[PDB]
Amino acid sequence: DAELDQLLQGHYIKGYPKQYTYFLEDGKVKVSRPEGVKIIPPQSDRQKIVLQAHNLAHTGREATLLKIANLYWWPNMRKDVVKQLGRCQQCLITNASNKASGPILRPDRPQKPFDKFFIDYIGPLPPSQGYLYVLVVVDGMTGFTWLYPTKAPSTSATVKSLNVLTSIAIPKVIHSDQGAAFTSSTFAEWAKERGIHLEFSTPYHPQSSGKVERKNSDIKRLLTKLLVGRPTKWYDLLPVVQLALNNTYSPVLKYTPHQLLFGIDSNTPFANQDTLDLTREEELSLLQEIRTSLYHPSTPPASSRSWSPVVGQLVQERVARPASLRPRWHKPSTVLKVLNPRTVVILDHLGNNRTVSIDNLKPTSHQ
Amino acid sequence: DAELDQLLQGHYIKGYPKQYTYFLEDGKVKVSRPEGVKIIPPQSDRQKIVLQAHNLAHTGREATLLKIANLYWWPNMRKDVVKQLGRCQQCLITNASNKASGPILRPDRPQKPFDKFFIDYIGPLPPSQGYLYVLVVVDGMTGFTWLYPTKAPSTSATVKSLNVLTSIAIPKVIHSDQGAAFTSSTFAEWAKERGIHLEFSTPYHPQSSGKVERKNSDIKRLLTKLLVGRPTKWYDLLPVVQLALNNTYSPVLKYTPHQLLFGIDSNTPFANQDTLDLTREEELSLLQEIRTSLYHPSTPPASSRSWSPVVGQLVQERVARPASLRPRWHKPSTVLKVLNPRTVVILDHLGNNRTVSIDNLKPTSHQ
Amino acid sequence: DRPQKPFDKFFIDYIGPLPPSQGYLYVLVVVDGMTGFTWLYPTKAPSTSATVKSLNVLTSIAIPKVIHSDQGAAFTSSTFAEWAKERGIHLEFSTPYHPQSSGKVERKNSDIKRLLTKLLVGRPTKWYDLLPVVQLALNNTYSPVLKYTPHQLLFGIDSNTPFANQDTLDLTREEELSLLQE
Amino acid sequence: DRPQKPFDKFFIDYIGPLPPSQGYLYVLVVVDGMTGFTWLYPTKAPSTSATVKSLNVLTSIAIPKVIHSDQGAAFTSSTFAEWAKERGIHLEFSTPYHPQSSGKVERKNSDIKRLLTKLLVGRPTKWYDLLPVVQLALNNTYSPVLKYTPHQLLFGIDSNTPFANQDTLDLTREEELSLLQE
DNA sequence: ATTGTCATGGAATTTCGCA
DNA sequence: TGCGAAATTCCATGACA
DNA sequence: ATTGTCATGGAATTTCGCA
DNA sequence: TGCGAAATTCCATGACA
Ligand SMILES: O=C(NCc1ccc(F)cc1F)c1c(O)c2c(CO)ccnc2n(O)c1=O
Ligand SMILES: O=C(NCc1ccc(F)cc1F)c1c(O)c2c(CO)ccnc2n(O)c1=O
Ligand SMILES: [Mg+2]
Ligand SMILES: [Mg+2]
Ligand SMILES: [Mg+2]
Ligand SMILES: [Mg+2]
Ligand SMILES: [Zn+2]
Ligand SMILES: [Zn+2]
Repeated sequence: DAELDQLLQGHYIKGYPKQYTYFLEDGKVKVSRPEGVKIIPPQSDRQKIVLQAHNLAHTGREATLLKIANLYWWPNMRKDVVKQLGRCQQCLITNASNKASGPILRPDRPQKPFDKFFIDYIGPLPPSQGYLYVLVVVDGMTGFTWLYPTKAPSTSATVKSLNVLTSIAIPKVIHSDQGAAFTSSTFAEWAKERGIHLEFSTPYHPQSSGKVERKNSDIKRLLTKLLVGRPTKWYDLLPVVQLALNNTYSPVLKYTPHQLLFGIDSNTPFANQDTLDLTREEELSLLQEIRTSLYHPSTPPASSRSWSPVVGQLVQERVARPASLRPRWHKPSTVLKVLNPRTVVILDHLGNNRTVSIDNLKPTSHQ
Repeated sequence: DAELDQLLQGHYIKGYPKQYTYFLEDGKVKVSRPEGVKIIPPQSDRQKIVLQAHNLAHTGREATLLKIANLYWWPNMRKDVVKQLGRCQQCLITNASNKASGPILRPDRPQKPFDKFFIDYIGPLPPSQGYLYVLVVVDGMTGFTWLYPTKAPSTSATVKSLNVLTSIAIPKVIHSDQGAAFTSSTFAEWAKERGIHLEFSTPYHPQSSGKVERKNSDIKRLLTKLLVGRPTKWYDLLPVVQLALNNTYSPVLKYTPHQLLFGIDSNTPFANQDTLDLTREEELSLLQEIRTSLYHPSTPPASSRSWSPVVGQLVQERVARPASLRPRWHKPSTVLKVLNPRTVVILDHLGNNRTVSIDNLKPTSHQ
Repeated sequence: DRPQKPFDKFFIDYIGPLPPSQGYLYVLVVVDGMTGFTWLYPTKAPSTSATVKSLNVLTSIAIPKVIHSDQGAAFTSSTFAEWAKERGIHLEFSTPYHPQSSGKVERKNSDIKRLLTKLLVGRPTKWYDLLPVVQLALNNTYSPVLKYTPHQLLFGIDSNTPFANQDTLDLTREEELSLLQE
Repeated sequence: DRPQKPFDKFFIDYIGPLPPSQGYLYVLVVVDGMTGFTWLYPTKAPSTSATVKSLNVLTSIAIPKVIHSDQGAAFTSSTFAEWAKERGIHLEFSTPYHPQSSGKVERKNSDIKRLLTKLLVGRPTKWYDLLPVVQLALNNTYSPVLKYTPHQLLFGIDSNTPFANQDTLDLTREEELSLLQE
C-alpha cells in the first residue's frame, strides 16, 4: 500500500520498470502493459490471489500464472506462484514426477556357487495335484535353479523345501523380497540356526530380485510351451523344467547353469565332452577360471532428465496400494543416508527409518 | 549316406571344406575340427537332431545350436536350426517379440467443435450417492469435457446422458473403444437416428482413445486432490471438476477448452478480458484463426529396431486375456491391408477379418 | 460502451404448469441475451430448489454475469439470492407486472411457447423426451436481425443439424380441434 | 583311458528297515563313484516304486551314465530297467552274494552306516529330520586318498560348512548301553 | 473398417529493462 | 549494443485399468 | 539396513575357406 | 591379400504380478 503509493506519483521502486505509466482507476493501481491494462495488487494481497488462482483446478506453474496474468501483474509473479505450489500439500502428494530415476546398478556376480541364493514364489497357478505355488531358488553365481511346489507361499512350506535343498550345501546369504514367508520371525530363526544371512530387497521393487524374477519368466515360458493343447497339469513338469533350464546354454555366457556349478555335463542329451581327457583336478582348474572371466554388464547411460539422491533432500515415497481417488505419494520426507546411487534411508512418514529404492521415490518439487 | 560315402575317400563335396580330414570311427563319419572331433550325421538324420536339441528347453537359435555343436557338425547348421524354429508352433505363440512397433501417428486435430466426440467410462469408483461410474465426453477439437455419473457402464445410461448432451449440439462422429456400452446394436441405432457416425478404436488399444484417457487422468487427479482428508464423496464434485478443467489453461496451447469452444470466458474467476472492445463478429473472426493455428505435434523418431507392416506378411495378434500358463500370442495370420503404418486388417485366427493396431501384433519370426 | 457478448446476461423464466411427462410439470427457460441461445430444463415445481438444481447444471458449463427474471417467488427468495452471490452472479429483476427483457429475447420466448404448443397437441405427456430436439430447433433458427443462428453466434461455426425446413409454428385446422378437446 | 569324472557312476543301495521316523523306514543311499558325494533319500519300502520316486528327484539335478547296485529286487525289476533305459542310464549289477563297488565307495558306505548308528541311539525315531545334516557331514569329510572333500570335488569350491570337528564315529560306553537296551 | 495425449517443472532459449 | 535477470519456451517424464 | 536380469532374433561385425 | 559367405557377436526389446 505504501509501496504502491510512491509509485503513483512517479518515484522509482525496484522491480517496477520505469518506462510504464502507473495510474489509479476505480480505487486500484493499474499499469498499461503491452498485453493490456493489469491491476497491480498490494503486496499483502498477492498470496491470496495466487492461492485462489491455483485452487481453481490445482494447476502447475504456467497454468496457474496464465490465470493470474488475465487480471493482475506484479514483479516476479512466477516466484510467488512456485512458492505456493511448494506449500500445497494436495499437489505435492498427488502429482506425478517428471524426473526419471538414475541408471540402474549392475551388482557384481557372486564369486562362488552357494555364495548367494535368490528366492521367490510363483503363483497362484491353476490347481495341480492340490498345489498352487512354486518356490524358486536360484544360485546367483551359476543361475542353477531348484523348483519346489507348495500349497501356499508360507514360511512352513519355505522351510520344508529349503531343508531339502540345504542337504546338498548351505548358502552364505539368501536374498528375497519382503513377502510374508521370508520376513516372518520363524524364517529368521531358521536361517540363524544354519549361519545364513538373510538379505531383503527394498519394498515393492522386484528389480532387486531380478535374478529370480527373470528365471520365473523362463519357467513360465517353458511350462506354457509344454502345456499347449493340454490341460495345465504342471506338477509333474516341474522336475522336467528344472532339468531343462539348468542345462540350457546362456548365449552371452556360452555355458549352462549346470556347467557353471559342476564344471562338467552329466548324462543329459548333447552333453559337452571337451574336457574328457583332462583330470578332475585339471577340470576344476579350468572351471575356476571360467567363473572369474564371465561377462558382466555395466551401468547404462543416465537418461537426459534423471535425478540422484542427496543427503538432506526432500523426497516422497510412493504409496504401496493406493485406494481409489487417493494420493499416489506419501508426504515429503528427508533422505538420511545414501547407501548407493539407487538406494537410500529416509525418515518415514510414520517416524521410522525406511530403506527404499529411488524407483519408489520422487524428489519433492519446488524445493 | 551316399553324400557322406564320397567324402570319406577324399572327393570334394560343396559345403564341406577340403582342408579337413574326414574319417570313419565306430560306424559314424567324423571330422577333426578346431573345437574338437564332431560327428557328421547323414542329411536324412539332421532334422531329427535339430528337433531333439530344440525340444529340450524350446530354446532359440544360439542356445539350440550350442547343444548340437557339442556333438555334431554339418554345413550351415544354423540354417537348419532356424528352419525348425519357424515350424515350432509352441515357440511362435509363446515367445515374446524383440522388435518394437513403429512410431505413433499424431492424427490431425478436428477442425471444428462437435466434429468428433471421444467418449469412455471411468470406474468402478467408490460408491457415491449410489453411483459408481462416470461417462466422460471430450470434444476432440476443444478438449471441452462433459461428465455424467452413472450406476453402470451400460448403453441405457450412455444414451440417457448423451440425449442431455446433444441438447446443445449434435456431433458428426463419436469415437469410443469397443466396450459393451458402445458396441451394442441399441447404441448404433441411437446414433443412426441422429446422423452420428460411430467410430471405434482397434481392440485393446486405449491409445486410440488417448484424447479421453488423458482427460480421465486430469479428472481423477483433481478429484483426488479435492478429496484429500475427506471421505470419497465424488458425486457432488463432478460439476465442480467439469467447470474447473474446462476453464484450465493448456500451457502449450495458451488457451482453455472453454475459450476454444466459445471464444470468450464466462463469469468465472480470472476471466480473460482481452477481446472486451471487439464485437462478437470480430471476436468470432479471431476465434476462427486461433483454432487453425493451434500447435500440432509430429510423429516421433522411429526406434532403432522397429517394424512396419507389409501386405502379405505373417503377423500374430496378442491374446486378449490369456489364462495362466497359456500362450500370449495367437497363431500366425496374414496382413490383408495396411490402413496406416499403425493399423492393419488381418485374416483372424477364426477366419474373420479383424482390424487391429500393430501394438497388439508381432511379426512372426524366422519368416 | 462495450459490445454485447455471450454470458453477459441470462434471461430465465418458468413455463407451466404443463401436463405431467415422466413426473415433470414445468420448464425453466434460459436464454442468452446476446446470442439468443436457449437452454430448457424440466422441473417438478417453480421453486427455488428446482431452479438451483437446474441452474447448477447450466452453471457447470458457463456462468453468466447477470441473471434477469421477473419477481417470481423462486427468483426473489433469499436462498436463490445466496446461490447467485456465491457464483458472483448479479440478480436483476423487472418491475412487477411490467415484464421487460429485450426484443430478441421477447421474440425468442414467443417461439418457445408456440413451438411447445404445436408439439404438445397429440402427445401432451411426451414433451420430456422432445426437449432435446426442441432446443436444437430453437438454437438453429435463423435470426432475421443478426443474420446468424444462436448456434453460430455461440460457437462461431456452422451446425451439423441445420433446420432449413421451418414448421408452420401455427396450429393446423386439425390440431386446433384436437386442442380445444384437451 | 579316460579319467574318472563325477556322474560317471552312481552307487545305490538301501539301508533298513529302521525305526519309523515320520512314516519312513528305509534310506536309499546314492554315492558318486568319483567324488564320493552322497545323497540320502528316505523311503517307506525297498521297492521299485520308492526307488523311482526318489531317483526322479536326484535325476532332476544330474543324471549318471551308470547306476551300480546289488541284485536287490527293486533294482533288477523290469520296471526299474525301463526307468533307467528312458533316461539313458546303463544298469550295472554286482555278482549275487559278491557285493563289489570301489574302495572309496566301500569306505563311504561304512561311514554312513556308522554315522547313522551313532545318532540313532537316543533319538531312534527322529532320524528323518537329521538326514540333511548327515549329508552335509558326509560330503564335507576330508578324504585321505584324494586330499579333498566330496563337496570340493563336485563344485570346485570350499564349503560354508566345514566339519573340522570329527565325531568319534564310535559309540561311547554310555551309548553302547542305551543301544543294547533298544 | 483406422490413428495417443498432455500437465508438469527444471532446463534451455528468448525477451526485457536499462544503458 | 550488450549485459544480467526475468520471462518464455522446450521437452522428457509419466499415467490415463 | 542395499543393488535388475537375460532369452531372443535380426543386424552389425568378425572369421573362414580359398586363392 | 582379398573376396563372398558363413559364423560369431552385438544389442534393442520385452517380461518376470
Ligand atoms: O510385481 C511383481 N513382479 C513384477 C515385476 C515387475 C518388474 C520387474 F523387474 C520384475 C517383476 F517381477 C512382484 C510383486 O509385486 C511381488 C510382491 C508384491 O505384491 C510380493 C511378493 N513377490 C512379488 N513378486 O515376486 C513379484 O514379482
Ligand atoms: O487399459 C486401459 N487403460 C489403460 C491405458 C493404457 C495406456 C494408455 F495409453 C491409456 C490407457 F487408458 C483401458 C482398458 O483396458 C479398457 C478396456 C479393456 O479392459 C475396456 C474399456 N475401456 C478401457 N479403458 O477405458 C481403458 O482405459
Ligand atoms: Mg515375490
Ligand atoms: Mg516375483
Ligand atoms: Mg474404455
Ligand atoms: Mg479408458
Ligand atoms: Zn494444489
Ligand atoms: Zn519350440
